[PDB]
Amino acid sequence: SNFGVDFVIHYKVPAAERDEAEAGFVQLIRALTTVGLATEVRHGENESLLVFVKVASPDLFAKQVYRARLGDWLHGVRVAQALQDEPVVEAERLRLIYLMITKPHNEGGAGVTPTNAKWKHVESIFPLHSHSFNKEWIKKWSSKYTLEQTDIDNIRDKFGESVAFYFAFLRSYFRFLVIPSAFGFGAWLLLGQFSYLYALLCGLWSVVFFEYWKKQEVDLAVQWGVRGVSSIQQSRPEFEWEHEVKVYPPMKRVKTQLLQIPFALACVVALGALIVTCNSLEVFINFLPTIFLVIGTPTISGVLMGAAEKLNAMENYATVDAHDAALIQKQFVLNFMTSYMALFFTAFVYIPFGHPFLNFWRATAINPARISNQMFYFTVTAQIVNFATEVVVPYIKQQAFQKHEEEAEFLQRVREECTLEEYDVSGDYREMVMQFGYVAMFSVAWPLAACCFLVNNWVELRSDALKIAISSRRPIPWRTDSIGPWLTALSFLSWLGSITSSAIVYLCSKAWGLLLSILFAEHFYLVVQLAVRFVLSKLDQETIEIGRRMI
Amino acid sequence: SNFGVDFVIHYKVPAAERDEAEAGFVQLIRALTTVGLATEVRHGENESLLVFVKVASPDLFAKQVYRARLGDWLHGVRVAQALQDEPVVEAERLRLIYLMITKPHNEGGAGVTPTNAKWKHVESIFPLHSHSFNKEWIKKWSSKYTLEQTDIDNIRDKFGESVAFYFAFLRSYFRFLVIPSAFGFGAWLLLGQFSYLYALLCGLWSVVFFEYWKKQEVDLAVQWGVRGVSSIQQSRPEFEWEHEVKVYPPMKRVKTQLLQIPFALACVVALGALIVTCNSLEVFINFLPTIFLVIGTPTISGVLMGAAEKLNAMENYATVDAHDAALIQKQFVLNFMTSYMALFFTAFVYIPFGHPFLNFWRATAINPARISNQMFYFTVTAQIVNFATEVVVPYIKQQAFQKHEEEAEFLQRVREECTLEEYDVSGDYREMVMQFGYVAMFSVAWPLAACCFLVNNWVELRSDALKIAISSRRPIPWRTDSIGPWLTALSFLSWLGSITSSAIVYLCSKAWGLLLSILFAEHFYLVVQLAVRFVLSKLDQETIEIGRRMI
Ligand SMILES: [Ca+2]
Ligand SMILES: [Ca+2]
Ligand SMILES: [Ca+2]
Ligand SMILES: [Ca+2]
Repeated sequence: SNFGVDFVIHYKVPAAERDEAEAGFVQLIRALTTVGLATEVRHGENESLLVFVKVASPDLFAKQVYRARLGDWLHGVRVAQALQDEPVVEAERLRLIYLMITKPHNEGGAGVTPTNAKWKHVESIFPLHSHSFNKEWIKKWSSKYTLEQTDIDNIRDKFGESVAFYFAFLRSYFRFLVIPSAFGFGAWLLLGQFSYLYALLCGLWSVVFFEYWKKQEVDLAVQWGVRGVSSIQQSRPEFEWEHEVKVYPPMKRVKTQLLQIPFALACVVALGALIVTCNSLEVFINFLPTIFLVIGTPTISGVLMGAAEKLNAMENYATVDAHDAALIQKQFVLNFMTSYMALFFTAFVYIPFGHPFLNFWRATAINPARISNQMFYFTVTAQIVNFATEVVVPYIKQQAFQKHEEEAEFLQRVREECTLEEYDVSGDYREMVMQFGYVAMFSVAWPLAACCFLVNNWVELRSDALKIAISSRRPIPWRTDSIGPWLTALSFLSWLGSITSSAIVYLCSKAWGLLLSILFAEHFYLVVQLAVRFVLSKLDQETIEIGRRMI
Repeated sequence: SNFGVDFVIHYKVPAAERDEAEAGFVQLIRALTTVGLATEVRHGENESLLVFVKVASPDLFAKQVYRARLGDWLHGVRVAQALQDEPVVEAERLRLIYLMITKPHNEGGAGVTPTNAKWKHVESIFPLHSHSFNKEWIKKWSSKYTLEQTDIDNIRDKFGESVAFYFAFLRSYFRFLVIPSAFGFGAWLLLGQFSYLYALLCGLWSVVFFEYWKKQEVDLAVQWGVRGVSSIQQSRPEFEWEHEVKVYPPMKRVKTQLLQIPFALACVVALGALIVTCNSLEVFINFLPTIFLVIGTPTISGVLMGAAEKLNAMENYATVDAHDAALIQKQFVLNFMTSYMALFFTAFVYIPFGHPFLNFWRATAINPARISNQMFYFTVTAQIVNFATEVVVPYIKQQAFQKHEEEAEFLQRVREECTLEEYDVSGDYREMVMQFGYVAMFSVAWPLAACCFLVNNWVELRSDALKIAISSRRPIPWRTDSIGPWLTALSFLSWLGSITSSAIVYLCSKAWGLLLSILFAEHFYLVVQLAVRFVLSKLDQETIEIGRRMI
């Protein structure tokens, strides 16, 4: 197993800055020595000096643990000799050590942030995996049909909170996806296609699932003693300041943030042109559109994400949560557009009325079922893509790239692990949110399709684990209360689905009827939401003589 | 001034139960003597024995005050020697004395509840007014154009919390009513009648007023140290029990509460028949309808309120707040029906299409302006009624009914005051809520009418005070956090107004256009509410050598 190493620092050494590299190495060693953490130095591949750091003095660690617990007590998160009663878990120990490493000098730490400070040579600080535990976990989850709370608790203990919430949310989603599968099978087998009742049941299911997930999330947050952690604020190391606490004028912030609308219009035009020309080519040729979209989506998605990340970096945010919220909002907008605008133009444009490009295409040289059949590919193809780029090809690429002195195996393992990319949990949230959006606003067109989604989830709950198991390094533990801003996205998708399902039902099978159907669907959704929200709250002497003398 | 009397008990003595009356008198005297409160007995009119009770031992009162403060501290409401730092106010002293008088034996008091227990002879426990302070207050409020926070604070100190919230809410309503007056004057002078823009501004004003009132209510509640008082529960003395804490099966509760729908249908039919026959008589005769409605409204309102109160009494509620909420809900439903159904049938029935009663009326022997002109009377007449039954005629009736031994004036004052009816604050809330509903959902028909409402408020803020000043006895002080369930009624009225204003505008000046207008108005209202809610939230060694040896 591991040699007890608790953290590893890369500290690549450029050739042109040898004196600067030595000075930084000396400064880092001194800073790590003052805080009382034992360190060791070994060899490293590609002009790197891997250094291993672990805690040495138990008294200092216990004092830090007590101080952190008292600080949690002050802020209301939590309501020596107490360590035995409440044992230290690996996640909180790693979090405290990392915070001690990152915290600046003013707060008792030694700030070694790799970007803002003069420490321009360090690039990564990551822990080490437990191969035996990883193998045991993979074997255990591969022989169980359902997952109990013990497995989620073990994941929380060994990895933190964000991973635990992600897995709990995915498990709850898979558990409640069975009902839409049953209703879709029933509707497709008996009712047929474009059933209003199926749309109403889909809306009700979305509402009840969202409310129950909120309740279960609150329950889980209060169970683990983490509820209320989002109340406090964490200072972003990269947050610039211009005057004395650090202050930044809102004028620059709003001026930077108003730049988004140009980019939004530009991406709208860029995606719409491609969508309309693909549709024109398809209606002229009546395999090319599916292949073209499959090839084109990742190339444009990568550049869009890079541009969004750069734009968010240009903006200045005080706390980390605000920056993450902005990034998630931009990511959700871009992904929703690029994953739903094609279906929107195929449904609400092609069907109601069907030339300015058709004539040009002809000079170069209205089947209602188009919504259904295409959707088939638009699920299945996508599914296989989600099982092609995500899992097999990263491992193949890693293997191709891969293809004293008494512990060479450990050094080789560490060197291989260092080059691995850091895991981000936001992508899986995005994928699950888009799955829920598909189910909410488009399952009416193909009631059976929802069933297939269920199967995919039963793989994802394991497959993502494999992604953490091998194809990624151990993420830094963190504390969180909620999944994040994804609740707003889920609510918006549910409302949009309630609007869109009725319109799809009416159009696939004049104007005043459509308006009445939309109004009825929206009001029914609102009433059901109100009723479910109301119901779920209840689940949990002289005086005597004078009185006589009155007569 | 007063002789220091802190509470008065009536204790009427029926002739047929003289022995029982004497036994009850003795028991009450003993119970009041055990708790340590000094008592005195004097004469009383109409076979009554008025008894005056006041606190005697300062140590017991201070201990009770400290115990109550500690109990508040335990429940989170509040965050000897401390009494000097925080002086006792008259309201809290009266509340503590009344609680000591009412609390049963198990909790250290002497329960003298006049209804449930064997104490079947007592009927009232009321304090005494301060005539000099009342005159000074009336004179002060009659010479000021606007009211500062000091007057509201003084009212809170001298009367409690419910009166303070009522006056603050009425003042805020009067302050924000000026903007709709200005917009209505502008629309009537220039735009004309049935303006869509005026309806949109009315909706926006309603939304912003509701949100700002919620924020100001939270601020006021946290300012006076009362916020969170609604969290605790108060046991209702009349709550029956069937098994052992007291428990009551929900089966009886739901069986009793399902009886309401019969009554709702019965009152719907009863009011609708009268409304339709009055409308038929009016359209046949084209002064009788206005006079008939004015005479008929109080007679049917009284019996409806009596029936609702009896029905609520039949139901069993655990806590007092739930019973009050049910009573307010029934009162609001009945009053809204009886005050809006006439206008609803005049607007949404008479105009769109105009016999089954007309032919019968003929055998017995569509002007769009009807909405406007009638509304004139439907305001002004109502206003004069609100200034006829409320103020002048109660005083006239009281004067007509009205028309040792060294303090006969005090005894006469007490005897006159005892017969006065206890003040209820819910009626003024109901009236203000109905005024706001009129402004929200019908000001578009007559933009100028809102202006008149403003004037009425400038009288009510004083007139209601006069009602407390003379025509009523001092209410028992109480502690409350919010105005009550009236917030839900206000929100519902605002939403209904947003729906109704657009429909009125479209109808007074085909179907698909009406549906589109309704949809646009509702969505604009929702978007404005979301934006305002979002905005208002932001208002607030070896290691060195190895490194060198690497080269
Ligand atoms: Ca997948
Ligand atoms: Ca994934
Ligand atoms: Ca009045
Ligand atoms: Ca009044």
